[PDB]
Amino acid sequence: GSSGSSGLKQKVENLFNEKCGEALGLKQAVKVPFALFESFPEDFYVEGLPEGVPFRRPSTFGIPRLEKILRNKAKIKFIIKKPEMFETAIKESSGPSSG
Repeated sequence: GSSGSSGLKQKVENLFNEKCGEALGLKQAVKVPFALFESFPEDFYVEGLPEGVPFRRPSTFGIPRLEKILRNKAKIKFIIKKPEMFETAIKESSGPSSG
């Protein structure tokens, strides 16, 4: 046996995705446009995150570090300064609804 976490990763996954959508004021999940945060960090960023726990991908953190996040899944918050730039993402995304 050599792999590591599994569910947590997924769990934290939806977490972010969700928060994202919620950030825009949606009731669904929206692929976290990390890029937007990577290209425009001085506009988009997640807050509430735990100490020594950045808003990086969940497909890297540890088993504990993963929980550390979830633990504060209510404290975590997404700050969107330029939501008009997110529409593209929300538009790009297809999900279970090809429109």
